Amino acid sequence: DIEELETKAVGMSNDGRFLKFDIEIGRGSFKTVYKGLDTETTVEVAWCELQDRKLTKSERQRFKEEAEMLKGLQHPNIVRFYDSWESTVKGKKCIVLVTELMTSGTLKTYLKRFKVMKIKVLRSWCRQILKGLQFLHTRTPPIIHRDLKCDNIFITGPTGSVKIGDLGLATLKRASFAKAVIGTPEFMAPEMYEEKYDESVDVYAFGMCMLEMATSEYPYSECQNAAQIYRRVTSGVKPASFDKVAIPEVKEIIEGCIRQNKDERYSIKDLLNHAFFQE
Ligand SMILES: COc1ccc(OC)c2[nH]c(=O)c(CCNC(=O)c3ccccc3I)cc12
Repeated sequence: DIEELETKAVGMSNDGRFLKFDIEIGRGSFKTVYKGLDTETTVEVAWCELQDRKLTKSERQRFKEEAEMLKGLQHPNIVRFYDSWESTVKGKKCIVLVTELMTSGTLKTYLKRFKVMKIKVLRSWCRQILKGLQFLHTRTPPIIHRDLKCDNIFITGPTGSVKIGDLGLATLKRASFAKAVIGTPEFMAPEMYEEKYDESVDVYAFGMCMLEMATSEYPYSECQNAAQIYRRVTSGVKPASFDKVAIPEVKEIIEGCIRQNKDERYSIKDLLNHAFFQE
């Protein structure tokens, strides 16, 4: 039986396999994450509650389909996905995901704490992300992340590896939607503003992640809103921070990755083959 010495169980999956605990693990955007338990296995999981929002019919179906496909997936540099379903308690409805639990939190958090990365760490972590992306891209059908950022790359441990999270949630990003000016303005790949993407959207995102890691700032901080950024991205204007990359080989890789024309970008295969990533 579950002892509730400090923490009460406050929710369950339909079959009661998964339990939610009233310990919040983290908050970001349109989700809160709780400590959970897989009672089959006695293994702690993340109980992620996505903000109550009305989804369109298409969004609901895209998501349930993509979720299914995540279910079996196991790779060192991917955060495992277990299940998801609609949930309510009192007056609040939400989507729950149960996933592997990453208690060391995000790359973003780390980069906020440690503003100078060692080349060795940048090399090894960027490589892991690429292995992750390559695993996704080679599923059947291929899984494209579509919203990769430091905010959804997770560290296993201060000296551990990284794992890509946020799998499948891009389906609920309203990339083509008008949106409120709040928080730091975001960019995306040129073609992604109109959702005409393929695997190369992840390459662009990867390059921007690498840039952020190398410079320790979010690209395009010189812009006040996402409209300004849009105009730059879709006109080939790089973020100021590009010019602050100290190390020639890193700058080259980033440059290969963040090209305006998606067809001109490095492939993942290229990148894993590159001297920089070949020790
Ligand atoms: C969401 O915000 C946080 C803030 C802080 C965290 O740790 C301090 C988090 N740890 C997690 O395991 C998680 C959940 C990780 N799981 C995933 O990202 C994931 C993986 C596959 C499919 C879907 C997903 I919301 C979130 C988290």
